[PDB]
Amino acid sequence: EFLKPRLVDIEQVSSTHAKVTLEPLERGFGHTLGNALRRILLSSMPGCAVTEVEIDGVLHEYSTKEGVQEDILEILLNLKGLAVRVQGKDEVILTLNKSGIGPVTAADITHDGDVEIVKPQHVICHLTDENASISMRIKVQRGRGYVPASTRIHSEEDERPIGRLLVDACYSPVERIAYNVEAARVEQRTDLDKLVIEMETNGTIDPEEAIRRAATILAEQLEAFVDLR
Amino acid sequence: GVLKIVKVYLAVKRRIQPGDKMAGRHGNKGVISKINPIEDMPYDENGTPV
Repeated sequence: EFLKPRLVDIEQVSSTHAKVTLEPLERGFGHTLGNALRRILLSSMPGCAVTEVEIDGVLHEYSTKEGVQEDILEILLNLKGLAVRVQGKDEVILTLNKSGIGPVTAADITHDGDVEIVKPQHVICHLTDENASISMRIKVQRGRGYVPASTRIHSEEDERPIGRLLVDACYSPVERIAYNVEAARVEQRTDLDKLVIEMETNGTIDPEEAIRRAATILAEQLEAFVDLR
Repeated sequence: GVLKIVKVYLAVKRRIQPGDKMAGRHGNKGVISKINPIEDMPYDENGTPV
């Protein structure tokens, strides 16, 4: 009696912008599903983000690094917005070492097979002295939402004072979601429509996987109502 | 009677929370009622919230 929706087009216009078409949907289900999926996407899409940083020769973020154009606070802020895709692990430790004149970008982190840098042109900082050598350890975890550094605390609440440069984690890989319900020229019915979800993300998530995860979350939540006791 | 003076500087982050006074440049001061989740926020036709 109802025509179930199905993925009919996943257009990847760019690495961070994708159009996904669902067809067909009956009248009213288009807006319902669009709003439900948009909210689940914006709310509960997991991802990976920079959590802890430990630069050598640095005690706290309220200090200056030698021969570096930007403050350590600015460096941590730039590392907050680093788009990293991690496969197979929920806790990875990257190492970035650099020296000499030049912009230290995202392409200079020591390469590992389980980690991918979506945007190698992301400028982390700059070096302005030939002898200036920078070396940092970046801990990346897989999480969901936004966990500010002030709330999360160490397991035993006692960690290296010199390190523990805690960066606020914005785990959400998606930044903008629109959805449109448009008339489809179906030769069988005339009340059918199509749901175009236009997604703009950080490039770290596969749009089809994200939509399937959102649908799984929605179904698991509705299972409590369906299985009622 | 003063032998040694040790001055210690403490730096603390202060993040916006319900209650902080925020204003424009026109006297339109107000108080943060709550932090509304991004999906609950109104969005325009392009999906860009406010």
